[PDB]
Amino acid sequence: METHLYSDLAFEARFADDEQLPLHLVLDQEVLSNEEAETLRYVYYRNVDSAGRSTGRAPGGDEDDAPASDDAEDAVGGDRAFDRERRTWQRACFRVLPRPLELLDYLRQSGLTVTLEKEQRVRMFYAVFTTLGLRCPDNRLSGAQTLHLRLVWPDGSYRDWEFLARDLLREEMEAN
Amino acid sequence: FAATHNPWASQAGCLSDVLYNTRHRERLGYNSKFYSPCAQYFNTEEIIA
Amino acid sequence: RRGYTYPFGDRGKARDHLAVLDRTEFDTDVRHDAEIVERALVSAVILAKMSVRETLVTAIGQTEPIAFVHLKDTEVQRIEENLEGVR
Amino acid sequence: DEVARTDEWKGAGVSRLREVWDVQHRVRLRVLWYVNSFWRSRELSYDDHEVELYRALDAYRARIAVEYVLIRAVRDEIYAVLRRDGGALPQRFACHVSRNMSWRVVWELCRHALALWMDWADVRSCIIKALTPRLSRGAAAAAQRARRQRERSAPKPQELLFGPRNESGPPAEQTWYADVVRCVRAQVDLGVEVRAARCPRTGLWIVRDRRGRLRRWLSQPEVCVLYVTPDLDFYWVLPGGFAVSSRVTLHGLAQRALRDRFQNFEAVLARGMHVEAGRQEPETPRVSGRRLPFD
Amino acid sequence: FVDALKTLCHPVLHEPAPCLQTFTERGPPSEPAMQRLLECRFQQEPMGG
Amino acid sequence: HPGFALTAVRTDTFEVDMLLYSGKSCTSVIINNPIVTKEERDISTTYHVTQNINTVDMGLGYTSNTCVAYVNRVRTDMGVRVQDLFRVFPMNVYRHDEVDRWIRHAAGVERPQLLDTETISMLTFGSMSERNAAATVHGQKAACELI
Amino acid sequence: MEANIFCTFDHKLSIADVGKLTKLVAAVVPIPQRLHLIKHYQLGLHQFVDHTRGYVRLRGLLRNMTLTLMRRVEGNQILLHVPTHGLLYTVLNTGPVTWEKGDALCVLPPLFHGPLARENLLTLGQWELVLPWIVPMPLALEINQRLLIMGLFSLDRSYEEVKAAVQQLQTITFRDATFTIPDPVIDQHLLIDMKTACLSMSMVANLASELTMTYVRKLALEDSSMLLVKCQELLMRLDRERSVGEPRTPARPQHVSPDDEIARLSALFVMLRQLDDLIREQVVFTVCDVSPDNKSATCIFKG
Amino acid sequence: ANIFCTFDHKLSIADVGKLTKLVAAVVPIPQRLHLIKHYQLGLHQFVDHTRGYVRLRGLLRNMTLTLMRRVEGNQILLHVPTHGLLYTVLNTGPVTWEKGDALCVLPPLFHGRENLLTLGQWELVLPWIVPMPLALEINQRLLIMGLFSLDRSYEEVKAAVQQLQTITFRDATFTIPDPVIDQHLLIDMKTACLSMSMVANLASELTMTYVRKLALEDSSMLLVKCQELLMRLDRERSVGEPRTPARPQHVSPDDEIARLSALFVMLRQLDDLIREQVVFTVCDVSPDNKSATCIFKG
Repeated sequence: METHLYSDLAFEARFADDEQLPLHLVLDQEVLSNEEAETLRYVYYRNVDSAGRSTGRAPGGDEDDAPASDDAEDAVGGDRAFDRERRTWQRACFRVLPRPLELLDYLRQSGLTVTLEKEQRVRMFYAVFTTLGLRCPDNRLSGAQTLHLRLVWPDGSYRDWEFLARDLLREEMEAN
Repeated sequence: FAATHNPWASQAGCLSDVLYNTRHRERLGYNSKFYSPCAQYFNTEEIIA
Repeated sequence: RRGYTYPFGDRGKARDHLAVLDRTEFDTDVRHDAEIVERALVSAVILAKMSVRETLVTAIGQTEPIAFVHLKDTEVQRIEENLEGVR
Repeated sequence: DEVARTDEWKGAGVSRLREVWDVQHRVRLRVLWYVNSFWRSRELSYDDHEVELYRALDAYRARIAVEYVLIRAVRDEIYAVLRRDGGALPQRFACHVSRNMSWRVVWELCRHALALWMDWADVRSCIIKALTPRLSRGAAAAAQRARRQRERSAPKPQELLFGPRNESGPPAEQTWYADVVRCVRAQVDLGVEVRAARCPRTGLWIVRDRRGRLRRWLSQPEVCVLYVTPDLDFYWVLPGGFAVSSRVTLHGLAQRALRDRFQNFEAVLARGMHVEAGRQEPETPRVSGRRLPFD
Repeated sequence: FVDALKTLCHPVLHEPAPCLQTFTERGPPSEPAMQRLLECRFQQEPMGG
Repeated sequence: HPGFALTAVRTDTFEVDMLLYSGKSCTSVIINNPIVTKEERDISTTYHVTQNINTVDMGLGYTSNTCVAYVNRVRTDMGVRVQDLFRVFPMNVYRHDEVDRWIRHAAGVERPQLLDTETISMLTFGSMSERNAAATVHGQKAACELI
Repeated sequence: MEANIFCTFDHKLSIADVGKLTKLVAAVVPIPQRLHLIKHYQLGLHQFVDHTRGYVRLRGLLRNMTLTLMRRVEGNQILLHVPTHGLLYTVLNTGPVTWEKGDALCVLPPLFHGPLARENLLTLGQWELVLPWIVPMPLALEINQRLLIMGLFSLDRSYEEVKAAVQQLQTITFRDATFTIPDPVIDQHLLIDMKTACLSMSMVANLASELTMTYVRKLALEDSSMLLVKCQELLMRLDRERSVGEPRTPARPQHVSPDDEIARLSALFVMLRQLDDLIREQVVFTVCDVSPDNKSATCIFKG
Repeated sequence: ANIFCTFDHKLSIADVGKLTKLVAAVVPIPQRLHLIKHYQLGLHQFVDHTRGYVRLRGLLRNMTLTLMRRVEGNQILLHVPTHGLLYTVLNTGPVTWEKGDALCVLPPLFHGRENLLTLGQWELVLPWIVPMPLALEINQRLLIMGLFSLDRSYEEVKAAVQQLQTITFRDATFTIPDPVIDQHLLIDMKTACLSMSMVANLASELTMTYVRKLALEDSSMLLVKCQELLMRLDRERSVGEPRTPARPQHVSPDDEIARLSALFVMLRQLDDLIREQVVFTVCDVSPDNKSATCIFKG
């Protein structure tokens, strides 16, 4: 749970420049296997706006909008395009808990107090705690914003999923 | 204590170097039988050795 | 702030005048405002005169009078008329 | 004395626990909300106008289609070139054949195989695996170097006699990826790695297992195979080694879409990695539940 | 000079390819004073307007 | 012509053979017995022998003379290289940085490239900063100083 | 306590081998344990040497080992002498580093020297005698400092940008010789060192008073010199990377207090000593004599 | 270990009598050598008007220390003490020792010129041997006094330096010389102060980025505390400015390398200042107290 606290402080420190707010997640056997959880190297996230444009690219478009050319010597705008694409991903902190646990009981074993509307227990073989940043530049955030989650393992393989802001925030934002 | 008194002869890639250095002469096509007075001054590898 | 940024010819006296500007605070009672705004204004005028490197006064027992800087005489007298109307 | 942020973070605690699925409903994860997050203090505005959601869904649809449009491009290219040459196709892979075979039924089996491959092709097909290395950064420079080496003039006697070694050409054995479709019991194997070399006696292709054994599915009548080369040349091969040959064009897609869909990842320095590049890695820094933690 | 023609008009003198090759192989200078000498730019442009 | 003249001053070093004459019994020398001191390590022992000698001058005036009889070489180059003041006064800079850089580039002197312990020592305490030439053909550089 | 240690070679020795051993007399050989009798397998660093494992691990292992001096090869027996603090000994230097009178020496794993030849000492089958480098304090300090800097710089970066910077960092020039640090790897020891450094820097930033913070700015306004220009380059680049703010002049001191300054500086010196301990090795020899061929020296042993 | 020192000047019997009173003093030598001239005794070699306390401290670090033994007619006998043994030494400091003190060596701040042995512009100057707390206190007082030097126009800072100069140590009081002369500070003290200020300034900037770098690997509670502390420091520091401190992420490699190397090279300057050299331990002191028996810790 230290990862969530540190990430909250870090995002608070960076909010003036980044305009990204923190989002705390828990992962278990429903998203990754035990081996994948034991060998995880990095977690990366990307912000995508309502128009399908990634945050890290130029607002007015790029040379990348042009069609590809089938020329091996050109690759696909090779080095410059590779640099532009890599630039849009951002790295997040994470910690792995490799043994079966009950989440609420674990949180109460730490210093946290827990008070839910319904206190149903949730049991998981393992847990990965990570925090992702969601971008809100205008101090407004649109429900159509999309967020991507990437997990990377030592051999360089990766797995991607994407989420849209409505599912993440519908009742939570309406509550505030 | 000047830099050089002939830029076209004392530099690593100058005209007289490629012309008279035996290492450059080998990459050109030259007849090794002919004698050359300039060779002793321009064969930099031999002088270094 | 603007005075702290500016490259004065000498930083020494500018430093203490900026300190005086920083020290200013208003009291709860209204009878003390005149003197504190007087000293704040005189330090600000000294800083402004230094910025355009005019020969500010230095006579024994004398002090810099309060006046606008680099305004046209007509505009100065218009502002004086406005202040007189306030009075 | 003052109070630390960690103490109030602990005491304030959480009050939320919610399950969120991804857009395609593949994966579910839980979100925790802390009542002491700085998120609370901001003046945040939120709105979900319908047109923005509609546009977002259209963009998401566009993101998914990138692989399938490429597969369809390969298919319609196959049909186009087949029409172009009037259905006459030459042998390109080494295999012995007999004139007594009824080639009509193997034509029919080829048609069935085309239908089945189009039914089963996926993101893990040989096309995507073959083009993915092209997106790596070193790829463009390597292609420039390969072209400059390929077309240089013949050495003069001087350079043969003196100086450096002769510049080596490309290796004779290449690495290809293939999609294998079997009809008799419907089964398609996508993205299989194969080694291709050209026979000396006749200039045909011979494909081998990565272990070196000969791949034998040219001899099996019920299977057709699609090969893709790193030069983005593709062969659609029916049994007997007779093939349909064309190039995998991809100018129907923007650079951004292909790139951001499946550009390869590149690592950053972390625990256990050598600071020098290319060194032999030590053991992987696993964190495990079988053992006591090292501390 | 007329006697020198046996050398002065041989093709090797007028061919600068080895000089250019070694000039590129040595690479641009890294000394900070030389950097000001390195930064020129030339652009082709259409003559239309 | 910049409007002023200048005089150069240079020092050159010669290698000579000397000749001296000394009168008979011009000085009295008294020697004392040697003293031996031991210094023992584990692998070896070092011995130190010291002899004390006393000299007194018995001349009413100068009883010895010297002549510089012969010379055969010049150690220095007798050149015209001028003294680099930037080496002997390394801390001084022009107060405006752009003009300082322009002057240093024009004179052919290189700024210290990065902040380092050897550079700090050179600036504060001083060091043999000049470094040797790749090849020396005329001997030491007799630097000319200008007035 | 054991002063003399017997070592037995489990391998038959030729004439050349005993010649090499009698040439090696008075060299410094590290031992894992101060036993009375050991096998030759325990001699030197070969029992621990492992590429693809890194430099820092070997450095730690060597720092834990005990040092001995070699003498008396006597026909399949060699005698090792453990020095005592404060006495005077003769030491043989087997590395390429140039010793000088009066400096302090530290023990470190061998670096990679330029000629690439290295050449072996005794080689008994698969076993080989590899000795550590006895090195003067400035070079050891530089090695540790650069290793830590490389570790801090390298994290979270791609191989591409770190390639040139690391190639530059690995190369040492010391007294007209060039060495390279052979195998740096980001490891647990280096990470805990980095964590300690980060904590110390955070405490230094927290403790520093206003006048020790503003002293450099006051000098930059008051004085001009090459050293100050070099400092101001770094500070100006940092400030410009932060904001378009021009150099602000400092203000009149608000709270002058000698006792507060004294206490705060004492705390700062505590933190600075803690940060310095990360890179300063243990001194093991102080030299005061040297052979003109730079093959041996007379040294005082320090624990 | 015996060291012989010879005088090539012309001693008088008064000079010998003045010299014999220093029979157990501590005399530093530039280097260990069997037979030396009298010019190499003491600190007189290094003294010059452009350098001061810091340079002499640094030089005294690497020098070798010797004790004196009584005199021939013309030659001085010096003894290099071995570690762990015990010797008798002379109290040349301004304060009185007592049992159990740890003694440090310092350059002399002032004299008395009462008994200087002068031989034609050469004179024998010996360092101070003082207990460790006094050495620490005066060292850091000098360092603080150097930082105040740049703005001594105000009256309160003049009162501060006035209080800072005076020192009392168990029934002894004396005044430390002011390191600033003619409104200027000597080069060595200036470099010391510049280095420590640079260290503080560099740390304040770099610490946050390296906290993030390490927290990416592991997020222990210590890094959380460091993050909170740095956030508090930035908030308090920025109270006089608008908006945000706005630290960026995309730092160039060369800038990072230069900053780290500068931080460490500045750290290397201070290493002579942060540590005192403790070489003696007094077991027994005479009632006269001008001499004592000590164990050598060199």
